[PDB]
Amino acid sequence: VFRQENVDDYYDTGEELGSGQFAVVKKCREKSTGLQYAAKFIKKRRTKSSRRGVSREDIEREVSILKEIQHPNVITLHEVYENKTDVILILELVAGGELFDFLAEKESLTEEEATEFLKQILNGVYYLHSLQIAHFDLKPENIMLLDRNVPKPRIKIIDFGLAHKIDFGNEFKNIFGTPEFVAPEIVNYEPLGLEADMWSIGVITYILLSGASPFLGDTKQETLANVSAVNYEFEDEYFSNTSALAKDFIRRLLVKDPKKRMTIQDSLQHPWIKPKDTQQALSRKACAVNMEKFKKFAAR
Repeated sequence: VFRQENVDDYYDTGEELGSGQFAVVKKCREKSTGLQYAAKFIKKRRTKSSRRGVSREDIEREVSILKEIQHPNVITLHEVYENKTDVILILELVAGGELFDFLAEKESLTEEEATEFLKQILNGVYYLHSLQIAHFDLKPENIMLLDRNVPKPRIKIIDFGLAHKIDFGNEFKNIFGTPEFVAPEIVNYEPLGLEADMWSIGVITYILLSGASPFLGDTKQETLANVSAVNYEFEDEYFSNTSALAKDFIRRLLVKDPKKRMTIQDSLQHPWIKPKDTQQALSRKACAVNMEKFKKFAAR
């Protein structure tokens, strides 16, 4: 359950790291160990008729998922408190900022170097998917770095707000997420599973290489329609110096039919991620990220 004590008895809290919807995040320090965490205050709705907070079901689900996950590439949950108005998640402090903002600062980035970071996301998803957990909100802002000032920065996937344990024997259908990142089955209210994360990874990879967004249109409805139609191009302006292997990887991910979409286990075996001969390995070193445009992307 959730500790019914004053978190202020156990933590010192300070600067605001962020906020959104019905939550604020503060940096905090555990008094008994002196260790630093993130404290996330989530407003309870309190009455069902209220649209001014988060329902207990949703908090319960997220927390229950967070309780299970123990993997270097996903945030860890330390503790959970509850008071009259909030549930308070004490979360592993993830301070490296957004992966993309960190990549937007290099001068150059080989596909080989790109796959270094991308493989870290795959490993994180491999684990979640191995536990039957769909994240359902994979997008660039949810790919953080634990610490930016080390030679080999580690990726942490965060924000399990939309995540679900997949239930054999009960279809799950819903609309949610960010239009340019959601799979067609989310747009069309079709059944949802692990496969929807694989679509989103395709989108991320496409942006990582190009600085361009695959399905983004001039309006929400246009973006939704591009997605449902799988209407995307490898526009020559953006994919000039991008290998076939990289393009094959994305093509096997951006696939309307979930049953034909590449799986996490397969993507880890794909030649672009795991070169199976010397030609492919060199192709990876040779081609690069469209970094001029990519930087423009990180502009937001």
